[PDB]
Amino acid sequence: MPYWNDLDGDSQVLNDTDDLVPQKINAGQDKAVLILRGNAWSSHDLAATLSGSD
Amino acid sequence: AYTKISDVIVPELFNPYVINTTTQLSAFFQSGIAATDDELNALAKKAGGGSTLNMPYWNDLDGDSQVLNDTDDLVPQKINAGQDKAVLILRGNAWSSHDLAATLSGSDPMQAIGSRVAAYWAREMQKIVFAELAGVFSNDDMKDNKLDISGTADGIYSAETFVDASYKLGDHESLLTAIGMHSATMASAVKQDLIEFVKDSQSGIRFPTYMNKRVIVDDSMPVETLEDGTKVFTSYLFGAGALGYAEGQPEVPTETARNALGSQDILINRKHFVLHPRGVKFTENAMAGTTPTDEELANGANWQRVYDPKKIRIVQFKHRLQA
Amino acid sequence: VDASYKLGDHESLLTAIGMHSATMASAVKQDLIEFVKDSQSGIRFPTYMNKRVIVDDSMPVETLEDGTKVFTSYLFGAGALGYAEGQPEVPTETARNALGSQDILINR
Amino acid sequence: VDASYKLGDHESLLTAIGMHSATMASAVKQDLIEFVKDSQSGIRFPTYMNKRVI
Repeated sequence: MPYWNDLDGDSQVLNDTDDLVPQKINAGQDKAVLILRGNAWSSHDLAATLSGSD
Repeated sequence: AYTKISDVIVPELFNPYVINTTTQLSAFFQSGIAATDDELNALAKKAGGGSTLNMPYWNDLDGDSQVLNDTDDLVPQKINAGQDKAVLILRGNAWSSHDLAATLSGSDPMQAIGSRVAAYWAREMQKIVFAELAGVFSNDDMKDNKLDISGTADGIYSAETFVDASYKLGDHESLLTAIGMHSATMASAVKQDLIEFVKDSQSGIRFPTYMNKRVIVDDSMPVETLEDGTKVFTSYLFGAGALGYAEGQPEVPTETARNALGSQDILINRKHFVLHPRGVKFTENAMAGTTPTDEELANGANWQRVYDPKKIRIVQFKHRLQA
Repeated sequence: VDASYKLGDHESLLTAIGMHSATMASAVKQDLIEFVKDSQSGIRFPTYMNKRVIVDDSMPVETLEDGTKVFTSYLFGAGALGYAEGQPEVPTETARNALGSQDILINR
Repeated sequence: VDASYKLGDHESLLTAIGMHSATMASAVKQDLIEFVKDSQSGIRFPTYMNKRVI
């Protein structure tokens, strides 16, 4: 899980002494869970033919 | 390490796409001007620390046209277009993230990253102009003829005070197109009034519409607090058609550079543009710099107008909400 | 509108609304809540203001004294949250059995 | 509205509406029940709201 936070842009100014720099902002964890699911069909010929012709 | 017309950095084939994409994704437009005349593309060529430029009215007019006869010959002639001084501003930044955001967008962002930056400067223009007007037009005694209030205990902003504020220009009409709004107000409105969701034409989907005018939603509005429950809102009414702006151009529009000790790289833009109402004149006082001034300092005080009354063209009214 | 401010740094980012049936009963009882066919293609989704609403009866519910009902109705319209596919192998299998006479499908 | 939402989960499943004559008399008096040729072709059938009425 990275944060790119889209564009992010802002202003500053162009002056005699200074120069722009991008930002960083306190990168933390990221936190997620990959999950696993799946099941069967109680079907008789139920699903196949009962669902129809084709 | 990829196609990356930015990290293989073709400055051509890129920058014009950027600016154009900015113009016709952004809105406004219109409302204000789009693709201002060569005049301002000329005085936009390259100038220096102002003040700004002039920037005529447009036209010429007169009064009288005297009684031409024998003698008392013509008189070549009278004017009344002298100044309207304004600001030229300079902006820019890098891109926040690494090449992480840049090509995280994808492989060949010939369009993509361009669209990105474009939408960005769109929002920019939005904020700068909006805060600019708000900083100046309302606070002085010179503009008072363009503001209405009521706004004590009596009024809902529906169907009527909209008429008054609409006609506070008594000569000119059907010059109202855009309408500035605070969210809560349009909430009251979409409750009571008929404000209507209309895809206008071809193509694209869509915007809200009150009447005949194309409304502009904005987050930032000055909001006061008076005792007893009251909240007074601004929501400028202009849709003049228009304001104006000209770009100019800096040096080195886009520069691809990286770093070493850390893992990053940086993209940069730094464009100049010139935008302001005409409209009031920008004086020089109480400001550091330069140039530009600032956001704040571009607001807080010290502007001065000369026309006066008509062909400004903007109005505001502070109305009580729906109580 | 208050909660519509409540997005911390954000306003005018809203998208949808989570809801329970009773509230939207109050809604389409009183207010204008629009029947919108806008997005393509079909009819339709209930629309409060420029925005879809996701309605399902399964929600939380509270109970106070005086037998009164607090409702939840998440208001987010973030745009967005996210999910990435991933895949196993053997997307779909065909199989049958001996004693109990059928054939079954599985996907996972 | 109440009877309409007595199904709290499911909605936009209401299409036909059964009616007694006297009721729709009261309705066409007060309410907006509106005569609409709708499908193509043929004319026509009453309508309360998007629902066809019977």
